[PDB]
Amino acid sequence: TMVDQAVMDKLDAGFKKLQAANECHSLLKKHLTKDIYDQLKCKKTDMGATLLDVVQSGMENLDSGVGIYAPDAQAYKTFSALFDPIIDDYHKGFKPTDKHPKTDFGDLNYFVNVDPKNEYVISTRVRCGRSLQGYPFNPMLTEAQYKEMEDKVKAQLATFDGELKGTYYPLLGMDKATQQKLIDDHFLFKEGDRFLQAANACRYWPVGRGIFHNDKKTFLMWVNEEDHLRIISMQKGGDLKEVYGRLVKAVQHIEKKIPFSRDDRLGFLTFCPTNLGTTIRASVHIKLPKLAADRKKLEEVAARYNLQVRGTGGVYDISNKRRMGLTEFQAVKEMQDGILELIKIEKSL
Repeated sequence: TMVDQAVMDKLDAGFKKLQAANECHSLLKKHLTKDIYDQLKCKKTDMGATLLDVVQSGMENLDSGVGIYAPDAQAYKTFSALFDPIIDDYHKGFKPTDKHPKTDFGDLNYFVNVDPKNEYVISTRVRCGRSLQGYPFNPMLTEAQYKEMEDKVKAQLATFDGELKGTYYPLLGMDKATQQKLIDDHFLFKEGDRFLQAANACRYWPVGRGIFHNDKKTFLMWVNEEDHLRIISMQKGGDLKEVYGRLVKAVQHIEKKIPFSRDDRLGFLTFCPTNLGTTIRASVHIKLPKLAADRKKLEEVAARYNLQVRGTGGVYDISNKRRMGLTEFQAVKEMQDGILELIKIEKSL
């Protein structure tokens, strides 16, 4: 029972503002009805998060797309009357009684090099995210938790095997020449914009924040950016088998000693409700000169595999749209199958 009336007064003011804002089209404004507001405004999670710790960013930033964040893992349940319709809306059909499948990275030998002669795919990447069991998310973390959590992660990164071993760089104390190198690599992150700041998601900066890469720079992690961990495997060319296998290996090593926050209904729990489920985004940068000239066909084929196409002479970033309701294996399989099909069509034009 949230009993802090000064919190409730800020919520009331924020709700009135939301209601009065006719230009606002956030999912928060859409789905925080008076009935739901009144049901949730007096609730709190065990780690002490209130409704304000969920909604404050969308109340301050009326131009938010979604406008809510999870302050801890429990908030998805405590405030399910708001999270559930927003999840349904954003993920395009994931109802309150729907359930995300159990994790399955699947058969790593299903995956192939989708472009063995290096004719199309410039690079391949697979990214996932995790929250660590026992810790709140960015809106509630204290400086001491950021530190203690970073220590715990660093210790596991230090025991990676030969394929994954590398260098951890704290943001605290980072020199200018190192920062520029990491910028050149596209490996640096920095403090978040107004949407994150209003969520109290960059507090105690840069305590607990850091970057890891393996020696060959085919594996990258961010510690305490928008989730506890962001884990990315990448390389030039089209060897999805190698990229995905490296990601699965790394996650398994971390998890040996650090449990993750996973929910039976929603999958892996994240700070932003847009990144639930598998958390996986598999992508290729690919050059398809002939399909470039028939964008309608490129989009039609992509859509059959639930892939998204974004332009960057026919260079595209092609990535999986789906996060909820499928396994990690399925997600990466549909990417593989869709890129193989696009390449077959390109060759046929």
